[PDB]
Amino acid sequence: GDFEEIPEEY
Amino acid sequence: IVEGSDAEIGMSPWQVMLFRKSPQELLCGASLISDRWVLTAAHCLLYPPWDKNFTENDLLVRIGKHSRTRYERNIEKISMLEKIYIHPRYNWRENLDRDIALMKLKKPVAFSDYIHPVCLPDRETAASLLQAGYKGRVTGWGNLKETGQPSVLQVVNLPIVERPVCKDSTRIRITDNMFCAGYKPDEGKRGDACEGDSGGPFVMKSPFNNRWYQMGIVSWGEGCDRDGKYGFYTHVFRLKKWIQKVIDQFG
Amino acid sequence: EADCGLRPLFEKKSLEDKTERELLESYI
Ligand SMILES: N[C@H](Cc1ccccc1)C(=O)N1CCC[C@H]1C(=O)NCc1ccccc1
Ligand code: NA
Ligand code: NA
Repeated sequence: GDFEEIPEEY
Repeated sequence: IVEGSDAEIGMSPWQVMLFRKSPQELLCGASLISDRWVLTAAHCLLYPPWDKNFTENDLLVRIGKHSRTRYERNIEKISMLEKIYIHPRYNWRENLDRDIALMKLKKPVAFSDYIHPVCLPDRETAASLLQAGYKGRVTGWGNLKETGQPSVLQVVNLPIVERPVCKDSTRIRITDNMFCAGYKPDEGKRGDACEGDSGGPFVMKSPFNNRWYQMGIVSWGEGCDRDGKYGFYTHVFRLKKWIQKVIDQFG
Repeated sequence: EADCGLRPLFEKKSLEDKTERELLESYI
């Protein structure tokens, strides 16, 4: 649950 | 990476993170070899004993990264996969012989100060540099210890080991498509790849032309940084013909 | 490609990283 969310676009 | 150090910014601009889309997590390392091709270990994508069998749409490639977990806005680039190619004779049943895969990107990645491809060796660079005692460099976001996790990309330099010492360190059958690297117990120094570093590159800087070459792919190890054990790496030059055939045929 | 293996922030600027000399010294 560690990762910063990436932009939805990807 | 065990007993490595934080990378410098831009130190490994060919480093790629293979990222699982949901659950969002690190799957493996990988490397950039052109603006549309990424190299990794086959076991990062296909390993039936662990019920691993990823498809293109399961994954993303993150290029230009430094921080493991942050979204590195305006620095990293995230790419989708067009097709995965695994070596047709990859031996997942036994010893991970020919542990190599290629991923073609849907669109080209833009090179930058942080994104730049590594060279693949020709026969003469391979013959010159793959010698016991010569050191290469392994990079990755995997575990810091055999069992925390790193804040940023880790680096460790490790010497190639004599094939008899590699063979005598394990009960697994070693093939000519593998080499091992790491310090011996009496050398003092230590360091290894670990879980999560799979698929990342083993690179050497040629003293002839001062370019970096990827000689190995992080493949397997029994534990991490254990005394008397060594990391095993796919021998990239031995599998060059297959790499070339894939890129020649599929662009 | 033609420019492979030359890093923008090191070889292209003639800067060395802190441990590449360890590699060079092992190439005996
Ligand atoms: N521990 C196994 C050993 C093995 C080797 C060959 C066939 C079957 C099992 C391993 O390294 N595995 C089992 C399949 C994935 C690979 C791995 O974890 N590689 C990651 C790794 C690389 C270098 C050092 C430590 C871990
Ligand atoms: Na043995
Ligand atoms: Na060891």
